[PDB]
Formats: sequence, C-alpha cells, structure tokens
Amino acid sequence: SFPKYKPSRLATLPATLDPAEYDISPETRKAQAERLAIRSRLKREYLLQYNDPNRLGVIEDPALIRWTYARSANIYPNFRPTPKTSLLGALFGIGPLFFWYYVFKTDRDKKEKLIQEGKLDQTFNISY
Amino acid sequence: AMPFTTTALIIGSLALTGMPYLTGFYSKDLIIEAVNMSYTNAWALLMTLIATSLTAAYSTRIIFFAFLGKPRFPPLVLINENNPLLINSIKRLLIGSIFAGFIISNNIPPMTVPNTTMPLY
Amino acid sequence: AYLTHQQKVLRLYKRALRHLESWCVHRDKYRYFACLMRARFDEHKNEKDMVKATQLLRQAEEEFWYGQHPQPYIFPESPGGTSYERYECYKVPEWCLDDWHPSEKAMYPDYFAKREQWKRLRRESWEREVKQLQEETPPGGPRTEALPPARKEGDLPPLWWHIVTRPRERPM
Amino acid sequence: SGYTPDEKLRLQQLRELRRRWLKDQELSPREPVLPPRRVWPMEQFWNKFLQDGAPWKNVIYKTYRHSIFAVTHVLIPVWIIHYYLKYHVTAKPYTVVERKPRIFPGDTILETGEVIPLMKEFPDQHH
Amino acid sequence: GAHLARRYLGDASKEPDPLRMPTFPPDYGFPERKEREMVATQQEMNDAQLMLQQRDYCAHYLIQLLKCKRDSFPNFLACKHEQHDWDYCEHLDYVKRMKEFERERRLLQRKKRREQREAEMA
Amino acid sequence: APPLTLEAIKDRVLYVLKLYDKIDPEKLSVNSHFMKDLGLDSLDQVEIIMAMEDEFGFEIPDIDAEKLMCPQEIVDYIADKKDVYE
Amino acid sequence: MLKIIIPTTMLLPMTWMSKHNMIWINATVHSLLISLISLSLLNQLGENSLNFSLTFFSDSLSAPLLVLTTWLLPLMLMASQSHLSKETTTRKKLYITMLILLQLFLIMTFTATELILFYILFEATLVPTLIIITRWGNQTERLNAGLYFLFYTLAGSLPLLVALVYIQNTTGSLNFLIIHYWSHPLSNSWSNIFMWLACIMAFMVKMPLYGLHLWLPKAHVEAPIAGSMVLAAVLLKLGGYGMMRITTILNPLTNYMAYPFLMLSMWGMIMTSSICLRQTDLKSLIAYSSVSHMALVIVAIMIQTPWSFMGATALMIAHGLTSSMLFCLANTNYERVHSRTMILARGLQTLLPLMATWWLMASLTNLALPPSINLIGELFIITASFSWSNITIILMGMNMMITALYSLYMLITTQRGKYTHHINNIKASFTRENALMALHILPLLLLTLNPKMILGPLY
Amino acid sequence: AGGGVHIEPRYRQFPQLTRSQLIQAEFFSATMWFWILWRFWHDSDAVLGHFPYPDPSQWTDEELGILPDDE
Amino acid sequence: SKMELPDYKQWKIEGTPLETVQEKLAARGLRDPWGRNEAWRYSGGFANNVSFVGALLKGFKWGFAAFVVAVGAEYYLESQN
Repeated sequence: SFPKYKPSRLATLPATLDPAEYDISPETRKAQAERLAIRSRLKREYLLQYNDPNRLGVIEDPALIRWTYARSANIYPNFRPTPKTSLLGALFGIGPLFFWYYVFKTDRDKKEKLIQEGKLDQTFNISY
Repeated sequence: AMPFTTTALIIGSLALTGMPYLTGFYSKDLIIEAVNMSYTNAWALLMTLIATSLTAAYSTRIIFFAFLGKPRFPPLVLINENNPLLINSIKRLLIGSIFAGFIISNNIPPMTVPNTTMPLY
Repeated sequence: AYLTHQQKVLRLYKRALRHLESWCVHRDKYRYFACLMRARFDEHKNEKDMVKATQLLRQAEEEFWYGQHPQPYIFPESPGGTSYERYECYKVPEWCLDDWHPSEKAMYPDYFAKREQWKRLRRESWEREVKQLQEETPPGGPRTEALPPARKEGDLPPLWWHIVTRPRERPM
Repeated sequence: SGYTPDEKLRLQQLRELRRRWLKDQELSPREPVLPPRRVWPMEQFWNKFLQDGAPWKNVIYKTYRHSIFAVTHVLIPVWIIHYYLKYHVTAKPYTVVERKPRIFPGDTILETGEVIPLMKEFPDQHH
Repeated sequence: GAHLARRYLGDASKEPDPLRMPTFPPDYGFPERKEREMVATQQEMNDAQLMLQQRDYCAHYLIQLLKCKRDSFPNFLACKHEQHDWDYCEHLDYVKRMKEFERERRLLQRKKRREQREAEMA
Repeated sequence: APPLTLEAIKDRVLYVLKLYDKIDPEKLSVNSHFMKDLGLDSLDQVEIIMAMEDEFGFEIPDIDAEKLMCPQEIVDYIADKKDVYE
Repeated sequence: MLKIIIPTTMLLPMTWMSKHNMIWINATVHSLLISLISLSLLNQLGENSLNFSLTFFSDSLSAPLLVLTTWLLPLMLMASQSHLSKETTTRKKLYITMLILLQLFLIMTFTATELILFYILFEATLVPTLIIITRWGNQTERLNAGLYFLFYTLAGSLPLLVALVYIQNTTGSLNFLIIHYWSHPLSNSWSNIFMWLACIMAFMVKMPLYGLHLWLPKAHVEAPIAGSMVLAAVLLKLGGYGMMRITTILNPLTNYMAYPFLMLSMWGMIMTSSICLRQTDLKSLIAYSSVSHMALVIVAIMIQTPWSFMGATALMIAHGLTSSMLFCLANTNYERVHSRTMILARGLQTLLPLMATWWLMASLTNLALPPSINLIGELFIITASFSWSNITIILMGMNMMITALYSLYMLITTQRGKYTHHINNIKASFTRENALMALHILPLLLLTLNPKMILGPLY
Repeated sequence: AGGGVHIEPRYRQFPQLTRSQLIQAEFFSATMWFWILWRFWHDSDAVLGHFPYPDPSQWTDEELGILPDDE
Repeated sequence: SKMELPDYKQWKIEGTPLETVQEKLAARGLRDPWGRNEAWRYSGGFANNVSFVGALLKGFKWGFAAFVVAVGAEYYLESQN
C-alpha cells in the first residue's frame, strides 16, 4: 500500500502516524489530566510578576538552574565507576592519545631515516 | 504586469543556456565545446551536457511558472516595476548581459586554445 | 486540551491540500482536485461505530503524508517561511522607554506623558485585577488556560499589559 | 466552536485598549521636534537656489555635488598616492614591478632607436 | 564518436590510444621526411610573451596579430586579415592533428592487418 | 504596501466570505453565525478559511481554526494580528 | 629597570592613604602613567637582552609582557568600579593593594635575571590571586576554587624548586645569560629525564594542558571580575616565559621527551575545543577556549623552532588580550542579569547595539582572522608544526575548525535572535564598560599594525 | 506610504502599468534580437562553424601514406 | 484612486474557464465553494498571457525589421565601395 513510515531516533515517526497515538485509552485521556492547570498557573506567576510594576529585575525559574547544576556539578556525586564507564573512559582516554602519538612518531621517524643519508630534500625549505 | 522583468529573465535564461552572440556564447558554450574537444573525463563530458539540459530546464521553469498567464496572488495587485531607479539598475546590468558578452570576448588578447575545426555533431 | 475526532479531521483537511494546491499549482487544477468530489469526505458520514471511523482515520491521516509534497507550500509569515521572524529584529519591549533621558524625554514630550498616564492606569489596575483573579480562582490551580474577564465597570481585565504593549508586527 | 462571555470580553477589550494606546502613540504636531544644528552657508546658498527648483538649477547642484565628491574622492586620493608612489614607494627598490610590454619583431625603441628585424618568410597560406 | 566506439566499446587496440598516440616511426610510409618549415621562432614569441600552451607551429600567425593588435587601439574590429590567417592556420593544424590521428589510425589497422597476414600467415 | 486599514480588510471581508454563494446574500450578514444562522457547520468553513488566508497574505493559526466563524470574527482576528489600527 | 618598578612599589601608599573616593581616580591615573613609562622598554638592542643591573634584565621576549601587565592594571582597576562601590573604604584600598602587589610581582618575575629569584616571585603571584579569589568571590564554590588553584600550582612548583637548587649546585649558577652561554647537552640519562620533568611540569601546571586543566575552569568561573581577567591574562604566560628560558638547558633531551605532552596538547586543544561546543556557563566557555589557545602555545614551545617561538610570543599576548576581552563582556552581562547561565539571555543586540558590536570583534579576534596578530601568531605555529611533522595540520585544522563554531555560537545565543521576555532590568550600557573594551580592542589592532615589537626575541 | 499613491490601487484592476516602462522594455527587447541576429548577419560563422569536419574514413591512401597495402 | 472596490455580482464564474471545471464538478454533482473570488484572475485583464516563446518573442517583429536594416546596411556599404 502507501509507503509506511517508521520511527527513528533522529527522524521520529510524526505524531499523526504512530499506531498508539490514535489508540488512546480513556485512561490516557485522563492521564493527561490537568497538566494545563499547573502549566497555566506557572504562567500566572510569570505574567503576574512581569505585569507587576512593583517588581523590576530578572525573574528566573528553578527549571533552568536545575539543568545547570545537573550538567555542571551534580555529575560527580552521583557518578559511580561502573565497568562500562571505566571501559569507555579508558577507551577514549588512551585510544586517540596513543594513536595520535603513534602516527606522529611514525612520520617523525620516517623523516629521521629519510634525512640521515639525504633522501629527503631541503633545497628551498631553509625557512624551517 | 511584469514586462521588463519578463524580457530580462528570458534573455538571462537564454544566456545561461548558451545564447549565441550573448554572454552564453563566450561562456558555457565555449567551455562545452572545449570539454568535448579536450581530453576530458567521459562521465564529466556526458554530465556537462546533462547539466546544460537542466540549465535550460529550470531557467524555463521560472519562465512558465512566473509569467505563465494564470494569476495567483493577493487581491491587491502589487506586481509593478514602476520605480525609475530599479529600471535604471536593471537596464544597466541588462545592457552588459546583452552587450558585454562580446564587448570583451574578441577585444581581449588571444589567450585561450583556438580550436577552429571540429566534428559537426 | 485533548484534540478530538472533529479537530483531528479538521487539521487533516486543512493540511491535505495546502500541499495539493502546490501539487497542482494552477487554480483550475486546484478546483478540479478539490472537487475530486468533496463528498469523498462526506460519502461515508454514517460511521456510528467509531472503530470504523478510527480505521478510516488510519487510512486518511496515513495517506496524506505521501500524497503531500516533500517541499510543501509555506507562507512568509508562516513558520518555516520567509517573513515569519524577519521583523523581530526591529521589535523592542515596551519597558525600553523608562531608560530614556530628559533630552529624549522632552524631545518626544507628550508621547512620554501619555505613557505616564497609561502606566498610571496600570498602577490603578494591578491591585484590582489581582484581587479579582484570586477570588474566582478555583482550587488546585485554575481549571483551564482561559483568563478571567473584567466583570465590573471602569476596571481592567486581569493581566492586560503584556498582550497590549507587545511590539507591533510592523515595527520597522 | 465555545466562545464564552469571558474571553470575547477579554479579547475585544484588549483590542480597543490597544487601539486607544496606538491613538496615544500618534506623535503630536510638535513631535518629533529636533534641535537646531549647524548648516553650512555654501550649502545654504546651494539649497536656496533649489527652492524654485528649475531643471537647470537642479542639474547645476547635481554637478556641483558630483564635483565635490570628485575633488575629495578622485584627485585628492591621487594627490597623496602619487606622492607616496613616485617619491616614497619608488624611493625603495622593487616595489612597483611592471611586466615588460611585449617587445615585437619590427618595433623600434624610443631610446636606442634600433628595430628588431620583422618576421621572416610566412607560409603565405592564402584563404 | 566512431573512435571511442571502435576503441572503448570495441577492440581497444584496433583504434589509437590517446595516451599512446602516436607510438609509431614518423616515416610510416613517408620516405624523405622534410620536417615542417620553421616560420615560427621561439625568440620572437617569447618577446611577444605568448603563452607556452599556444607556442605551436602556427605561432607565426599569432605574433603578427599582436602587432596589429598593438597598433589598432581604439578598435576591436581591426586586425582581421592576419587573424583570419591565424584562424585558417588553426584550421590547418586541427586538420593536421586529426589527420595525423587518422594516419596512425589506418596505420594501426595496417599494424593488425600486417601482423595477422605476415605472422599468422602459417 | 498598504496599512491594510480597518476599511481595507473590511472591504476584504465584504468580498471574501461574502464570496459565499451557497447562502444567498439576503440572509448574509457581518454577524452571520454559519452553524445555525446559515445552517452549515464549521465544516463548510474550513475550506474557505484556507482560501481567504491565501488572499490577505497571512496564515490563520491552525489552533485558531475553530470558533473563527463570522465576518466579525474575521475582522477581529485580522485587525488584532495585522495591527490594523491606522 | 628601577625606572618602572620603583613607581609601582611606591604607588602603594598613595592608594592606601588617599581620600575615600579619590583612590579610584589616583590609582587609575598613575597606572596609565607607569604604563606610559613601561612602553619605553619596547626597545631591544640588536640581539643583546636589555640589561639593567646584576638582578634585573629584559629583552624582546619580556617587553611585550611587561607593558601588557602595566596596560592591564588600569583595566581591572576601573572594571572594579561597579563591583566594589558598596564595600568599605579600607577594603577598597586593600583590594587595590592586592592588584598593585600582583602587578609588582609580575614585573619582578618578567625582569628576573637569575632563576631562583624568578621562581620566588613566580610563586609570589598565588598569594594575591588566592586572596582576591577567596575573599572577594561571589558564589560558594570559590573556596574549592582557591584550594584547587593553590594546590595545583604548588604541586607543580615544588619539583621545580628542587630541580633549580640542584642546577645551582651542579652547573654553578642560575643566571639566565650564563646558563644559555654555558649550556651543555642534557644527555639521555635516566636522571636527566626526571630533571627535565621537574624543570617542565611546574610551568605546565599553570598552562592548563589536557587532563591537568581543572583549576582554571573551576576558578575563573567565580573569581572576581577584576581578578579573573588577571588570571586568564598573565599568569598563564609567566609559565610560557618559564619555558622560553628553561628550554635552553633541556635540549637535546626535549627532542623525544616532549612527545607525550606534545600530543597531549594537540588532541588536548581539540577536546577543550570539543568540550567548548557545549557549556552551560559563558565564563566556562571562555575558559575552555583559553585552554585550547594555551595548548596551541604549548605545542608552539615544545617544537623548539624560531617560527614556533614567534607564533608563541605573539600567541600569549593575543590570547591574553582576547580572553580578558571576552571575560569583561561576561562580567557585564552577568552583572546586569546577576547570573551566569549560557542561554539565559539571547538576542542582546536588540537592547545594547554597541555592546554586541564589541562582542563581534571580540569573537572575531578569538577567531584569529587575518591580519590580526591572533592570526599571525597562530600562522607561525601552523608553519612550524608543518615543518615539524607534516600531518599536525590535521589536528590543528580541527582546532581552527572548532574555534569559530563556538565563538560565533556564543554570538548567536547571546547577541543575535531576540531578548528573552522575562528579563526587564537590562538598562542601557554604561560608558565604563564600552570604554574598557575600547581600550582593550583598539590597541589590539594598534600593535597589530606594528608586529615587530611583539613578534619575538629571535627577530 | 501616504495617500495619492502613484499606483494607487483600484481593487483587483491593472495597477496602471506605465507604457513608458513598457516602451523601454521593448527597446531592450528589440536590442536582444539585435544582438542575436544582426550578429548573425554580421558573422554567422561564429554559430556556423567556419571550416568543415574532415571525416577521417573518406580520405586517400597517399596523404595517409600506408606502407603498401599488399606489401 | 482610493480603493475602487467593484461590485461582487459582476465577478462570478460565468464565461471564465472556471465554468468548465464547474462543469467538471457538475459531473461530480457539486457546486464551487469559492469559484468566484478569482473571476478577475481568469478574465483577459490579467489572465491569457502570451505563450512562453511568445514571451521570448518580445517584439520579434522589430527583430525582423532589424533583419532588413542590417542587410541593407551591409548592402549599401558594399554597393558604394
């Protein structure tokens, strides 16, 4: 039939064509509940102090600095040295390190044994 | 309702599709006969004529879409090039796109490969 | 809130040929493909079993995505268009007048006088609108996003400064 | 398709409050009053010759403005690039190296006067 | 083209290889090879600052052109007789190159014919 | 470029949406409530909702498709959205 | 060199006794004048270092850093005007005393003629910086900031102390000129590589390389606005001077020993650039870009090439100028918003037309675009590293690939777009700020027009 | 912006397409034909091809000079 | 010329090519929900443009005049010389 759309982590299946999003059980219709209520009350705060002439200054939610903390400082205290963590941390802590070191020393020794007898040319490269 | 822009667009479309004696003649036309002449990559050779065909294609696409003849636009008609300075600038570049194609092609000192004879096809 | 069957099919109809006009370009071709009988929507209005309604929705909504352009029509002011957020460069919040200086304050004098008594109206309205919104707010955090009106005379609606003093769409 | 007395009241009241606000945004006749500044008497004379605005006066002020643009922007730059060039640039060597013009068999030279012999026998391939 | 069809599409050897052409002695049926007369001179065209790409045998008709081109200003419609002589020389050199190509082409068909009738004659 | 004055979009709404010949003009009005004042539901609104927005040079919000029903509502939304204040 | 040092030392009682509100004025004026006296030192005779006495000498390597520090002292001086207008008069004079002592110790370090004196004043910089960071900080983590900075710098420095006293015992002197003239080949003995490590790791500590770069991000974030530019500006470059002078004895052992750290910089300058695409704080953003630039200058040092040395010498000055340049902007936006979140306030050009212009050439200088001295300093390093090991251009191209992706990203997410609707206290930019970035950016191009002065001592 | 616009809009009618901007457009329209066809008359050779294609498989064996085809 | 609004009753479907598609939907058994707001966009005032080549042939009869003027120019140049 018509080409069926499949979801992807980068290109998610659009909201219309998921099977279950049209299969909403009444439990889900209640489950959305009054999230609009608490959202609209948060609006009520925002528009209140914004429209308040007495207030004059920066107004910020806990939501932003929660993410700031959890992206900057909350990492280590909740960090556990899992086997996976140690594995991939060592992986890119000595893989690129030793790999760049290897390729660089490889080419450096290449020129080292290309210059001691004079294979490599240094004719115009005076301004080394 | 867009006559001056129409003529300018048509002649520009013909120019980018190698209009003889125009800018196109001493342009992609020359480069195409050169690539057909010179020892060039085959796939590049077929590709550049496909490119010329597509160059004709979309250049006439804007032609038969914009100036097709079926009005589709807001009820207030604003399509009008009545600004004198717009006309002056458009014609200033227009004369070059008509003239300057050859007001430099033969005036320049002989600088390229002068392949005169070649297979008719 | 919850988008109902009526709303779903209305959005599908809106998005179906907005789209299909871009498919056909010409208005004669438009009118034909739109009159590819419009009763194609109304030929099966008798769907008392909503399960068959949902199945024909699985056909309707999940036939549009491939009968629609990979590069569909967008308007300039429409999101993803040409002039959706073009003029946001020139728009400035209303509070950017208090920082002005006596040279500029007296060099547009009466404009700042009118702003003065407009913000005076804001002063006289703030307490009235907050006391009006608190008394009629149901417990648990309102009930919808509907904002209460001004039920009295001479009073002001709750939370009225921002949606009025918002910058014009053509600030230049 | 559910427009309750609440938000029609809200909406048209916001509408004509903003309408009144914009009616107060109308700058009064005195606005947008600017302060006195300094105007140049020569340009004052030129402007006073354009209030009548005869075509010849318009053209005359046009060419005078083009003339002051030229003097400040055409030969004023060549006043000092030439001074820098033929007295300071060319004062240091190898600064302005010019490609030798194409000397030609059959052209004489201004200083020496000698002519290089013209090209030898052509194939004479007539068309 | 016929040449690509014979070589690329058909037998590659049967038609001249562009990267190889020519691979043959110059007097291939051409006894007493009087090489083309020197009319172009390297010193003159170096003096004329010609491009090395156009420093071919036709150079004689190029250098002369510049002479008139040096003495034609202000005019771009001048210098026609010697420039048409150069155009005819480019014609004769393009027919020279392609006729040398067809010369070694029929000589390559001669190569196959020759090595098939004098070696495979057994 | 016009300011699209209240009279400008006002004329727009007496040509568009008074374009509707399915209902005879005698019962047509600027306050016309098409669902029962004209007997045709918001269904036979959405299509011309898409037509008129193609003319004014604007996009009606898809969220605001419903309830946007009478010519008075048309001038309402056009005036507030297009800052039609003159 | 008494000519410039004595005015700085004796300037201290002026600030410590002047009237409660003329102290700012007098400190500023006298800082500009001793900087005026300082720029007279740009002169460098032939190849001889400009000698002054048995203990004080300078050269073309030193002079740009000296006049740098003298030029900065007014910069954080009048940047402190906003942040210290509400604290006690005696604390104000103490803060000015801290800044003046810091500048004094810097000009003492850079003019040092013998090694151990350079070292004493090299560690004498922590005390003013530690005091400034800990006392006049703003947030809570400033205490751990001071701990990290002080402990890192010391744990680096002490091996250098032991190494230097060992050099004095063995060679016979620690004077710069003699050890350059009486230099001997540092052989490949198994004690010699630890000698090299002791003489190098100390400077590497206050030149944050990959791995050992936590003190700068965790200190500059909440350092006082005046102090932060001083840390990011000069004390990362006194270590560079340390390498510049100590590498005369570390050869030829530096030829192959530098390899672990060398690559640790190149891949390093990518990671701290790769980390630099994603920061929740603008101050951390500038700090990580700074770390990338110092990894660049590190690989500039370790090749031991005259072009590498020129690229370095330009790079310390250019990076310090641009880093402090950006840190001033971060201070200004934070002070107006009283927070340091990244995407808290985008589209500030709609409110401060000239401030985002300042942002624009600040980022452009961070880009290292030609003909700015940032580009020329980078470019000399490009050439030297190419002549070193061919491929190095791939990694360094990734660095000149990430730098602008984060620099212009910071523009688009701070100045471009639109203001966030909640904030409404952003007033018009005060002339103090825009004036200070004017005095920051205009000489950045002025000395660009004359690159010989900061080009290097090998000219 | 203000009233009395030059192309002041009659509702859904031609917005006074000035015939002056028409006649200059036709000047350049005649000029494009000028440049395509009086150049053709001046020198058709440019789009004619000067000299012809000397098809290789039509020539004689002397100028080509094969060694004797019998040999 | 301030907003010369015309009558609506004049700009209906009749005569316009939209009547043909109106016949088409007449085959479908329907009436055009909007087929009148565009009657101007079917009348000859803005519709019925010249063909795409016809647009390309913008005054090509003046080009045919150029034929004769150029040919006669060269002809009198050669005739009198």
